[PDB]
Amino acid sequence: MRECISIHVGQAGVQIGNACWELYCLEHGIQPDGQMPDDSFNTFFSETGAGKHVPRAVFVDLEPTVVDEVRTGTYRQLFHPEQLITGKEDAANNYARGHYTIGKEIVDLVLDRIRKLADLCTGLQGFLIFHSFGGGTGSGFASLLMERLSVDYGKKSKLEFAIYPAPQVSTAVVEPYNSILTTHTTLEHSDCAFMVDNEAIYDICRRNLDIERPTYTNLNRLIGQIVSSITASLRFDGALNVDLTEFQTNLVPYPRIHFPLATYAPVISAEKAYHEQLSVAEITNACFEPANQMVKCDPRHGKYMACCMLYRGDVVPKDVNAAIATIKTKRTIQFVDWCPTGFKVGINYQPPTVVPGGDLAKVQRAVCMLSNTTAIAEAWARLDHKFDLMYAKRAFVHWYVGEGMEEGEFSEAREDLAALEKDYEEVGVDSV
Amino acid sequence: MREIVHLQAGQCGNQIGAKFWEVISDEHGIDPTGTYHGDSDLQLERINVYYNEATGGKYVPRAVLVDLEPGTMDSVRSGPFGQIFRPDNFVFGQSGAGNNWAKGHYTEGAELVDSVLDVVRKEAESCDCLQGFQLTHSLGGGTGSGMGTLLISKIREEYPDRIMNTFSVVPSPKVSDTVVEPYNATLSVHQLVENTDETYCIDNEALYDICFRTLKLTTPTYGDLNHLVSATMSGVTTCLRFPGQLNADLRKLAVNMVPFPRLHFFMPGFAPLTSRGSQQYRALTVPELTQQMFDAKNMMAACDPRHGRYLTVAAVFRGRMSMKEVDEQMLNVQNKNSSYFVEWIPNNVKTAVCDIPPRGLKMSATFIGNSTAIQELFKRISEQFTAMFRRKAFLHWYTGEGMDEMEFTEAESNMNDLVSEYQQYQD
Amino acid sequence: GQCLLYNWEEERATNQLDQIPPLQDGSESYFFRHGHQGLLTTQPQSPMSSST
Amino acid sequence: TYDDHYNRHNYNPGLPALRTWNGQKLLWLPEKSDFPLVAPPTNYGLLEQLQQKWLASKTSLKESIYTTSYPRLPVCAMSRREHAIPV
Ligand SMILES: Nc1nc2c(ncn2[C@@H]2O[C@H](COP(=O)(O)OP(=O)(O)OP(=O)(O)O)[C@@H](O)[C@H]2O)c(=O)[nH]1
Ligand SMILES: Nc1nc2c(ncn2[C@@H]2O[C@H](COP(=O)(O)OP(=O)(O)O)[C@@H](O)[C@H]2O)c(=O)[nH]1
Ligand SMILES: [Mg+2]
Repeated sequence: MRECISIHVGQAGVQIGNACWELYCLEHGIQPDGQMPDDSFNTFFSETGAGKHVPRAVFVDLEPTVVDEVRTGTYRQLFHPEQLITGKEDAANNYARGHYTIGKEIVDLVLDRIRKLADLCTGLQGFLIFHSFGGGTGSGFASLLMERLSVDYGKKSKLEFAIYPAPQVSTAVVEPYNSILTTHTTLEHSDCAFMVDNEAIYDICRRNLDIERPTYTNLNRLIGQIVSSITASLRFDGALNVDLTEFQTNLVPYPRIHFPLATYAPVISAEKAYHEQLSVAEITNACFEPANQMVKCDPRHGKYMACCMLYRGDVVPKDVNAAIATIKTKRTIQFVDWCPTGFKVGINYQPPTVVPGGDLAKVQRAVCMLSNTTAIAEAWARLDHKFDLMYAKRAFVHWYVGEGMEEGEFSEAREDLAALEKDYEEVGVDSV
Repeated sequence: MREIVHLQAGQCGNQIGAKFWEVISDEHGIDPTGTYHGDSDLQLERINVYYNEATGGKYVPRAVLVDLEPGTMDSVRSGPFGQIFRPDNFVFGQSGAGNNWAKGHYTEGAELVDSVLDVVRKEAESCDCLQGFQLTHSLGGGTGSGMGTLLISKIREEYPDRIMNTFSVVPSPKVSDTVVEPYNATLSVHQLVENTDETYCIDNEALYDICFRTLKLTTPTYGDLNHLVSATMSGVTTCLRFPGQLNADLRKLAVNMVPFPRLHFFMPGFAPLTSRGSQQYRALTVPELTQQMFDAKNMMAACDPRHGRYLTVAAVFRGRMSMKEVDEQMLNVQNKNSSYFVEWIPNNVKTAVCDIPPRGLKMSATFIGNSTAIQELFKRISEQFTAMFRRKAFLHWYTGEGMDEMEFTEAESNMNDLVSEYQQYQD
Repeated sequence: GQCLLYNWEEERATNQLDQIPPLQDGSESYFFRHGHQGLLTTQPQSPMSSST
Repeated sequence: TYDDHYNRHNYNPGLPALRTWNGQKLLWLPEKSDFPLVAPPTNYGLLEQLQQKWLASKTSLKESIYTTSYPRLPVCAMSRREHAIPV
């Protein structure tokens, strides 16, 4: 039976895990202690002998504090004590710490736990990995774990949900280094990536949800909504059930092109929802507006390559069809020459549930979009500009060389992502 | 005696297949338990064409349900007619195809086809005189377009004489729900042409047009679409099941309908489509059927027959009627629309009559048509195929499976050669 | 469809023929996912004609 | 914060259930992003655990480890011996 394994690494990974596992327990109806007081429920929660279910996730962080918070929270009796792994010292915004000297102490322990989890599961659909490019742990440990995971399981899909550093705001200063040098792992040992920044979701929450002062949990609930919308087709029934492999094939044209764009709709509050009538046409029109991307880039300056639409609830194929036809009859939205058909529709029946104290209103229907498109080339163009502007003066390099990595890989990484954006320009070229 | 084996693959074929077994269980009067609760004798005389005898007055469908993912097998088991299907008839895989034609046809379908071949051989040996095989699947999936089109290659080698027809679901150009869709179809059409006696190309778009206009339902779900496909599935085989004034079978039309084994693609239609609101106000005669079935808006495929020439036409009538204006209206449509027929085949209309009506309707009719306009749909795939292929996009999924590059070229060469010689038969 | 708009003819024609959710179901699509009962076999309570 | 959100389920009795307008502050006046609940703080058994861990130190606990390790067992905890040979 289909099973997905969660690989949450870093402080961000642990927090998104908190939100997503809260939503999973709620939607399946699981008590926080671990008891059950159509749906599949086996894909995430695994039975034990005493009639108690244990989540299929691994939380790894090189600082013990954030994991200890969950160890002393409400869900202390839900996660397996072996599942959550800690380190005494962190990487502290250093790829070299996260990759070359600190990770190797606990790599084998993490791999043993993952091996046990894979032996418990029968049919593993794939590995969903949550991390961030900025953090030392979230970059380095994810990179080494992914490169070992690739040789351990050659055919298992390895999906990434990653927090990209924002275009303007930053929680640190040395992050362009780590975001640049995690690209080799995320380019060759990956299948699809789901880069998000915090700035765009800040804007979307301020603008539509009316919460003027969002905090991190306001983002984490939205990310949990994203992942539940993704895996609803594994969880429940529907007319058109879709799978991880289904959308990997319908979303990756070339091996170097595996960075779709995340988008969610409708994202509004109760006062909005009570008087605004939500139709499939309106939600699909909102999901295409550039003011509704999770990442800071305008698709109007890029070109769409492929789209996965995931509808859920009281959704009807005919109004989906009218929505898609209306979307296609637009000069403003553009598609490449070699993709005459570029939509994959998946349908689920169970409407999205609501976390108490949340922000989204109770909606009958929901949609999610995963858009592989070329407008994200500018994001790494800005990243390359800032990386060169700092590396030209050899700033902060002594930390890395002292931790024990060599310096030619700096230029190697810069050349790598320059080649990436060159290939994206190649694809953006049209054969007219 | 004259038995029919229904092959069932993929999310598509499993759903309409369950829908098809729902319709014919109603007509023959079986409850979902398995007992015969019909009234007439003629309901139960030739039940053994689809149904296999079981102890205790039970009847089991003689169908083989396959899917590379186990989720649908729980769903069909959880349907209305869910318990009627034999647990051994469920053969299922753990990993889905990913809309990948290559994965279902060579990678993982290879290990499972022996399990499907096992049950079919026992299925074949159970019936005394099998009339042929029947398969419902999707040309745009990964299982039916993939592994299913592989099963066709094996059984045809195993059973040459028997007649097999595919109630396949073609993609529409106006609406699609898969980016890699032209890859599997172009890799599917190359296989059906080689070994298939006649093919009923079903379009999902025209069905939505039908329920919007002809039936004017506000929210027809997929189940209604499967019913109209299920209606056609029973309509073709009715003269086999029941007595008629002039009977027919799957060979009586397949022999009568194809002048050349290459030209085997068909366009199936259903006659009595009237809205629920004005059922009591409807008049039911031969003329209004003929005006209904030959209209292009009634059609279930995405080609306008006015843009092509009708080569051959087969129509099977359901309902106790007599033949005189049944024969006369076929002449009226022939001489009036003389331009829309080809001239080297005189009297190109084939009629067949069965005595029994369906439940709740005194009359039915099913139209099976070979037209030039079916060639237009194939060119629409090639225009989509070449544009994606010229950039070699989405190809490493197929490349990384051990496939070569030339199979994309030969399949393109085949159907281009098909529409080349199909076009010369228009002129 | 008490309001007269957008196929209110058919809506009021089958106002009660289709609307029977027994207060547990909260979605007509989920209730009628299998297919609409009242289609092409109106008053479906007539057996086969025994006349040959 | 984690205790406020995940442990407490945002349990703020003083906060109103819904939001309304404010006139001059052109906003929706209630806002859960500020005005936390400041109830009894984040607590659990660790206080008493540490209190016992250091209270059970200064005792005149002369005794052999044998006698402090092997007491008289309850008659309730004896084995029931379900599976046995004779009738
Ligand atoms: N959306 C979101 N982003 C987060 C969250 N927590 C951390 N981040 C991101 O994570 C980045 C910093 O990495 P951290 O997780 O704090 O540190 P680390 O990954 O463990 O690496 P080290 O600091 O070396 O231990 C910041 O730039 C944030 O953008 C969160 O709860 N939600
Ligand atoms: N008409 C009709 N089409 C269906 C039904 N179920 C699925 N489909 C079509 O099947 C296609 C997807 O098939 P898929 O599951 O990928 O087939 P598989 O990969 O071979 O198992 C979609 O484009 C749907 O339009 C149905 O019940 N009726
Ligand atoms: Mg950290």
